[PDB]
Amino acid sequence: GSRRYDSRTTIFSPEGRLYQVEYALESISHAGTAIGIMASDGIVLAAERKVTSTLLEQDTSTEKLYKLNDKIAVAVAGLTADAEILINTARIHAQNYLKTYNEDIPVEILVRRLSDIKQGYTQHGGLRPFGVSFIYAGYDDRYGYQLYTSNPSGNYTGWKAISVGANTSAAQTLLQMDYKDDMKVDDAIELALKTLSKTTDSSALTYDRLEFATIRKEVYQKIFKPQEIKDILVKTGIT
Amino acid sequence: YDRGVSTFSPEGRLFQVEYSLEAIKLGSTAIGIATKEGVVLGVEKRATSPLLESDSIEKIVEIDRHIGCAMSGLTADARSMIEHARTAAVTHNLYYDEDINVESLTQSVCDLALRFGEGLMSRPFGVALLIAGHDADDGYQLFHAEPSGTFYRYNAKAIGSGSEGAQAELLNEWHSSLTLKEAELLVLKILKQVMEEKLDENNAQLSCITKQDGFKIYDNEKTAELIKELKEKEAAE
Amino acid sequence: TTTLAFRFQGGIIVAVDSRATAGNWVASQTVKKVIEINPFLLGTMAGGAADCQFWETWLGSQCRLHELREKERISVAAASKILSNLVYQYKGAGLSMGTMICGYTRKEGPTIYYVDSDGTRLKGDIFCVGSGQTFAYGVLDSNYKWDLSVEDALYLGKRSILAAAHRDAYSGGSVNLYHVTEDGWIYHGNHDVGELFWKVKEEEGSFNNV
Amino acid sequence: FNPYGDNGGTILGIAGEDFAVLAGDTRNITDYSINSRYEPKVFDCGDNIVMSANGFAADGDALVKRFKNSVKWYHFDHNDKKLSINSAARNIQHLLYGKRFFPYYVHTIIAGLDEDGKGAVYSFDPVGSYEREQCRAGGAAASLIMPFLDNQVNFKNQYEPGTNGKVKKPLKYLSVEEVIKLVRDSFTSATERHIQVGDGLEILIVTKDGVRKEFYELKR
Amino acid sequence: GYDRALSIFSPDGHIFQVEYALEAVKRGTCAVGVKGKNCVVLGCELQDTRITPSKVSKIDSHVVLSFSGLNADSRILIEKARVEAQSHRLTLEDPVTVEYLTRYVAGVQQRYTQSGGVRPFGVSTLIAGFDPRDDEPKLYQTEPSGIYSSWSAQTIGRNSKTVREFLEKNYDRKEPPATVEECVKLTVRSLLEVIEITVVKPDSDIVALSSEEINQYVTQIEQEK
Amino acid sequence: DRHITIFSPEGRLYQVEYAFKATNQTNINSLAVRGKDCTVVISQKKVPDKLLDPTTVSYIFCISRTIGMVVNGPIPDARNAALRAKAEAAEFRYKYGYDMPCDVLAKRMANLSQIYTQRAYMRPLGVILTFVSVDEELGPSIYKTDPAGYYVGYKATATGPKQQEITTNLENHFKKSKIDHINEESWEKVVEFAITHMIDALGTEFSKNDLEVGVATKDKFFTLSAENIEERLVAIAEQ
Amino acid sequence: DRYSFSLTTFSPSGKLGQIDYALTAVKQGVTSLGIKATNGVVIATEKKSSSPLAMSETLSKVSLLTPDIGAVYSGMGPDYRVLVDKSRKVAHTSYKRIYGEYPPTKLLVSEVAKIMQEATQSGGVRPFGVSLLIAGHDEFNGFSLYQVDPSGSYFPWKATAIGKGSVAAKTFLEKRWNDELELEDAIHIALLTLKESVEGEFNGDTIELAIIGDENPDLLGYTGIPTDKGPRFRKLTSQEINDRLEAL
Amino acid sequence: MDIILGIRVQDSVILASSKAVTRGISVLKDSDDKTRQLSPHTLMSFAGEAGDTVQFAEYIQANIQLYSIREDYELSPQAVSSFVRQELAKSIRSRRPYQVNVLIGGYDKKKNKPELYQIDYLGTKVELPYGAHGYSGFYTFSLLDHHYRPDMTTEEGLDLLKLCVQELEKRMPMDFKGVIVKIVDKDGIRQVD
Amino acid sequence: NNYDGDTVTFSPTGRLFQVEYALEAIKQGSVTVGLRSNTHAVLVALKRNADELSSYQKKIIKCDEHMGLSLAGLAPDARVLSNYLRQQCNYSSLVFNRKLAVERAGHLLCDKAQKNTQSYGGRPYGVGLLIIGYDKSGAHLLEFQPSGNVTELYGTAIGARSQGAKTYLERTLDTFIKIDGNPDELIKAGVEAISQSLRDESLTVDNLSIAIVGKDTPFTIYDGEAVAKYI
Repeated sequence: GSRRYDSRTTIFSPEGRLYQVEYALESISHAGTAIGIMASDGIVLAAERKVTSTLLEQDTSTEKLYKLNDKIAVAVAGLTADAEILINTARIHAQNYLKTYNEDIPVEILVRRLSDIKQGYTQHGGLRPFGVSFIYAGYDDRYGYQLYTSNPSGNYTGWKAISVGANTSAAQTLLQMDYKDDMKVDDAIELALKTLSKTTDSSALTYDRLEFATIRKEVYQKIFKPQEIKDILVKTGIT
Repeated sequence: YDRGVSTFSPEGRLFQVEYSLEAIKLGSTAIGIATKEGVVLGVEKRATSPLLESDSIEKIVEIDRHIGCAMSGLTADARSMIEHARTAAVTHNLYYDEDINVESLTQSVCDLALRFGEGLMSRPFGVALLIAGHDADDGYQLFHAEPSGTFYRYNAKAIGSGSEGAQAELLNEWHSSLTLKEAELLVLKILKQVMEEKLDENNAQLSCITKQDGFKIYDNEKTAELIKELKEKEAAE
Repeated sequence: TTTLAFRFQGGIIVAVDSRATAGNWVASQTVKKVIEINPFLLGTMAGGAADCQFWETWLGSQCRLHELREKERISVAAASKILSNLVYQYKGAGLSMGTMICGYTRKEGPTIYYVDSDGTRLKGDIFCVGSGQTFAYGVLDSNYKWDLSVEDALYLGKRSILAAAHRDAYSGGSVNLYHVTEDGWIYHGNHDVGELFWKVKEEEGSFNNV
Repeated sequence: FNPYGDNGGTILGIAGEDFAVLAGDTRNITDYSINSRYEPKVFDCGDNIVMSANGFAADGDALVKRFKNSVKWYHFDHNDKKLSINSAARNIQHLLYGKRFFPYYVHTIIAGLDEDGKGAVYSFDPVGSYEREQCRAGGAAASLIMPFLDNQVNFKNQYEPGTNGKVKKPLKYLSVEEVIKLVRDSFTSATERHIQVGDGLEILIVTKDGVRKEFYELKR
Repeated sequence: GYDRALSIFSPDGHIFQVEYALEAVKRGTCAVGVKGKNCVVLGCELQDTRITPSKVSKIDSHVVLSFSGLNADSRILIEKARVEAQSHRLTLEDPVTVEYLTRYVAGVQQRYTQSGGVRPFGVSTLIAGFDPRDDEPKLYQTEPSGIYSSWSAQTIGRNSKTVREFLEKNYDRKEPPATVEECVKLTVRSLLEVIEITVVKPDSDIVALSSEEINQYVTQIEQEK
Repeated sequence: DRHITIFSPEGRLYQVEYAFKATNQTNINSLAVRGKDCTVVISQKKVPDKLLDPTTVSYIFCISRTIGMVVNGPIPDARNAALRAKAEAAEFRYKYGYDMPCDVLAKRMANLSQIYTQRAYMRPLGVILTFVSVDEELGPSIYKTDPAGYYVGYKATATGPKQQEITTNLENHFKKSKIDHINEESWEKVVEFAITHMIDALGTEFSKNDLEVGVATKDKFFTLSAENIEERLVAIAEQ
Repeated sequence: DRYSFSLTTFSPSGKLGQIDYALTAVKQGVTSLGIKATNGVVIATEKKSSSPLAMSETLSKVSLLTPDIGAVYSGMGPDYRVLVDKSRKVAHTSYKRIYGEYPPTKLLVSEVAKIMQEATQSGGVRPFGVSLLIAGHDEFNGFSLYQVDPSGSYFPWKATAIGKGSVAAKTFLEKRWNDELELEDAIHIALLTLKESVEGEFNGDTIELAIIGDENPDLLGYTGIPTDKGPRFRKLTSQEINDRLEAL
Repeated sequence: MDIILGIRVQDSVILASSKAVTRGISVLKDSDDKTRQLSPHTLMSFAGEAGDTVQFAEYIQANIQLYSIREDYELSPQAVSSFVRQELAKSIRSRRPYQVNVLIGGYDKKKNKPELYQIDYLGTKVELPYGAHGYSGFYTFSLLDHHYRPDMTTEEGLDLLKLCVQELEKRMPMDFKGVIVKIVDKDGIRQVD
Repeated sequence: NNYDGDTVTFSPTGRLFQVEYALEAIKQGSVTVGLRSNTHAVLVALKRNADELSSYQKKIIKCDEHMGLSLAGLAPDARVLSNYLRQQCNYSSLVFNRKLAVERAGHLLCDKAQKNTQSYGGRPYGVGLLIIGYDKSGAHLLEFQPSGNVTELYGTAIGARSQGAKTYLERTLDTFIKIDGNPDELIKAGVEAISQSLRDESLTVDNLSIAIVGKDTPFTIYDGEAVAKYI
């Protein structure tokens, strides 16, 4: 039968590791760096675009950052098509929760459900895992601003500042070096862009290679237009 | 994984059944002795640490008032088998207003065993059962139920890692005129022999089935009294 | 038909009639309207006989499986909820049931749950069910006490069934008495309602109209 | 469409101390027409169990067929062990209640010996409630048959003649021959007064010695 | 659907996937449990602490689950256990016993060792609590195989061999720790043999200790050694 | 990768290529040509076993009143395709109220072939299908379908081991005539042309038993009996 | 079907091998290109004949998906044909039947990308061996040009090329493209870019070109609804292509 | 029929529910509590078809308890009433509707506000200062419309409830065997007379 | 051997190795003899015990008073097939009120067994059966093999060393086929046949079981002291 061709995803190695999860994580280590920083007054999301050309519409490409609802955004590293599948599921879940309770979904509930979807593919069904890591930025009235990450295993963790993708050891080193709990969103914007600039493997960080977003106080949720990215890059002295 | 779970060896045996039998050789010893007065079951409670509460191990279980089971091997697999057996016994009482025979229950469990494959459970059970009981048709009966889905009635049987030595001693020392007290002490004797630990009321557990009161597991105090009695009488053997 | 159960210091009395009818025809005088679910649980058949008998015997099976799994007697609350959930799953399918689940456990003490085809589940001290229930209530509410003797409680049960048998044509035949104790239920025998009627009529002097 | 009909017929189970009788008339009717004068309704089901499922005859036939099959399967999976009358009664309850929502429209009686060797009669409603009884009539003329048997077997309402109603007439052993005589007279009176009560009476007698069959002609 | 027999016997009669699930447990972060006479104490050694809560999850108000191994798999077991606890409380009239819940979770793990197309859970759990009208503390372990057993003290995960040898030296099976302070001190001592502490007490009295209390124990231990 | 329809590192589907090899197993050549208002199919018939009933040996199928199909490749897969095509055509007429066009049927069968190229559990059929009709709108039509799920219309076509020799001779004829069709008013002369051209290409004379001939006209598709082929062959001998 | 498992899996280096192999199939395909102007989009491809006897007119490499959205491909033609059928159906069932409106280009591209992604993860299927260029117009976003790859990743482009010649073509398009380019200039540049990659014969029979442009009320087929727009998609005839090539 | 009444005062919600249970000809019980605590600060009372009411209320209670365990958090009375409304609105379209009318009284500890929601078996939800189901409103709303003040203390609310109950006892022909009274406030749920 | 991994694979010579290995299961099983006359059919089975303390495993299963079988090999497969045969006989009785012909029962088993040889995921049965019955065409004996081959025979033996008994039956056919009045002499012929398959073992009231069916002889199993007459 077909047993010959089954690669047997969802098996343990002798070390008790899930090899498809480890290899999907390797895949994500080649994706464009994304950074989340939780300020006192908000959250910054920043991401590097790996695909670049003069002929790309950077003004309409929106491949790294997505709104999940009015209060929650994600940054993506990895396979954008898999991410779009999961993002659509999360959007539906948030609206189902609002329909049921007439309240906006708590950020952790959304993150947990999407992480559980990712876990399922590691345990049953014989399919490959989703090759995406997310950073979730959100606000809710229970914990306020919250920053989460999740990976192909369906593990999720809360962070004050976090990086996913290529340069994350360097990024987390620089974030440990410069992060402070008191820092404002305008401080965190600088820290994010300085970390991307110091971690990018390109020659220089430029507004076409960037996506940027903020969640700040109601809560407003801004994806930066490229001119705003120019403004912020000159304001930070990076361009 | 190369080979499908349902395949025969060239010798005409199912590989996964054979390997399940290899799993049972690793299990802790269970011993059954049938007598005209009752069936005794004893088990080695192979505690892995002193912080383990030996009283939670529960390798002997009631299947019905006059039917008990001792397990050896992958004892987590036994819980499904015992759930099925208990359901069968209760369902039989529901449908016929009478107790299930011990043999019909053993068959019900053995019918479960080869229902594994693909396209059903993924594998055989890794556990052997000694099924002891009483019924009015055939009296005190002991059965060995095996992951092959075969069973035999036994006068006495040992299963698990001690089984070959214990069974050789059962071949020596079983006889039809054994009293239940003699079966109790013979079980304790052979456990003590094949157990690596010193036999005591914490390392081992006993039970019997008698028609007057059914299946009961012996408390540690009674077992310690019997182990003392064995230690006394061993002076003359 | 008439069935009753009441709590007292001695536990629970269950009293039932044995009449069965088909229109005006008396089909049987000797129906057992108490189902002995197990040595510790009783149920009372007052709906359709088949539904009560079948499902309370199955309830006994579920109690036995629970005891084997959990190594403990099932609660009367648990048994009555198992039954009421089953009956509710067939709501509108046309089950006909009206039963007191009676038992006495250490955690709960003597407990009665009324259970209905409609899915009602009521705990209570006293219940009377069937076409004669109002006559039984009339005696029982007039005469019930918690401190009543066991023999007085059995007599009160018998007299309430007798009152129904006198007035309700569909009740009678004989009285079956049960006494639920912590140690289990005790059957206190069968009492023919005609013998009982003429006895009480002379000894008590009641039914002067007859 | 009505999936039910009435085929008439009357049946009578009597438990003795060491025997059981199950009797039935042999006429099959539809409305005012005779379908058959000898269509037997009382069957030896094996294991010295006799059965009759009176009412809608297609459901009665189906239930008897299924019970006989249950007996065969019980033998297959119990090494031809005898089925107890009590276990047969429980199994028949399960057969009937499996049709709870489209019932077998029959009153069933089974008869046999209990494991003490005493006569046993069990009666079942269409839905499967059942009771061990000393006696049960079923079908169209049950009301014509049973009061007389209550009077003659159980001496109901009979008092010891000199005692002016103080002392009951004492119960005593009826032989199977005395029971058969009472059954014959009861069915003869029902034949006189009920238009459905048949052209013949078939009696199955269960004893330690097995099942024996007696037939008596009724009028018409 | 996908039905591949993933858990199968090897020729020596082992089930490699269950052994490798145990390797996943052994790599997983520690969990420690110490049962006293009147409480069970559970402990563990740029993250946002508020939203990286205790690994000790309530399954119901009276019973608590810790785990070692794959965190994501543990979320699945915890959700199933919570649902079963509420289901038992609904369909029957009582909260679950600790042993009933343990048996349910061990059954779930066992079933995933014998079911087509599924991996075994790379999880071991400690289940601690009190039965609803009982004051004997309970501390059970489950394993990927679906074995479960009761323990007086136990450790699972990374360092659990060393910590278990320490508990075997220092826990007295015939003189168990008599107060919450003694249980906590023993738990912290065992964890320092290489901090977060939950105390479980009767009547749904479950309390995470403050870090300032734990540091009090830690400094006392470091002063007495 | 060699065994199932997944990509090789070169992006090839080896099982599809090998299914093309199966199409020549029968060593039969077929030829189709368009007239002004007919389409003709010629196929070789090779019946070496004297015990065969030659009337049962055919690779030409009547799919509908109007559509013929000739198959190159083993007869079991040919009969599979023929049955499916017949069912599709009848179902189309039922659903849509008009006779299925030859090009639409060829598209549908090509899509089924593509499914076999994309789903691992079904092998390709080892057949090349040539559909012929006179379409109500397009007129005389030849559409040829292959194991890749490719199909196209043809002015004329040949299939089989010697298809290059027949095709190059046809191409030279169209170069000689500067037309997209055979300029003859009646199908008998198109049959005689097609036979003559197959003879010239293969270098072999044909007996009436060595050929089978299908003709699509506006009214119907039909297959010639051996005696009608005799009449055409003697016409060639005398014309 | 016993192939319930994924045939595309991660290698130890994190590659999805089947997707890279599908991209190799695409890169060997016949060159296709797209150019967005201020006032339209051009998509163009070579029509390679399989035979001089084949009627290349019967094979449509450029397909209307909606009146205002067109697609072209490079790679496996049959996979493209099946994706076109699915895209058309999903444009109806997922959008037109709900909103009474044809989908915007980006949302239809998302639906196609979803279909392609599912072939990279669902049981028993290989990826599609095609890359698509999807050109469209919608009222709010205007003209759009997207590339969809076998992974189901998609990117908006100002201009791009796919297939065997895509490197030289993309370099030429970077030379030639600008923000002020009108559709006639884009067509001229498209024809130049294909000329440098066709296997010699270059004419309206060997080229397929379509535009998204002005509404074409003559193609609408009815009159009397002033709000009903004519289709913006239009395939150029071979004679229009020849007329432009003679003036090239 | 059953009486359930609710009054939201300044600091608390008062729920009052009739004690009678009647089957056919007889009052079986005179002490029945027609409420379930959904959460420490949320109480639901229910009225309607026998069996349906308790099956529904216990299903809701189990789901809210499960949510609280999963999140370690208490849903607002708003979220609870939305969930209950959704379950009732589903049931209307189901194969056997729950014929159950509920009042949900809760204290929102984030807003520090009492909230009273009335939900009919159709899933018609309305937040109200005071509420009733069936005929109880026909007799009580004119008293509440006349006397109710939003700033009432709990004690004034209870006195107004007493007037409503006295009016029901006077004019309503059934004997409902009085009411159980529960108060939901910042301290939780308590039973009162 | 790359070809023995499943039933759906032919070897290059057209063998089905999993079927052959399931036949090896039968060859490892203990001997059963079947033989018939015109009026009676007999089964004789040597049971094996696990050890001196075990019971002897049942070799013979009644289907009906008109039919029954004996097994060699994997006894749970014999239980499956016996239950299926019981269901088929039951269905024939319930629906047609006719006794199922033994030949048709055999073909029903053939068809059930063949499916496991033709499709993936199952396995062949590991058990050979000897079926005896009496019907309107008289006494019948069938041998079932889990290749699905069923053959009607006057006599045969299956299991280990069974070729000795088969040789004896071949040698004595013209005698035992005539034994129509005398079921005990047909049983004795079968017991003498099975003796030719014994190695270093003797027949006892413990290890020997017998069945017989025939004209007025409902299928009956003799075991224990009931076989002491025939030893």
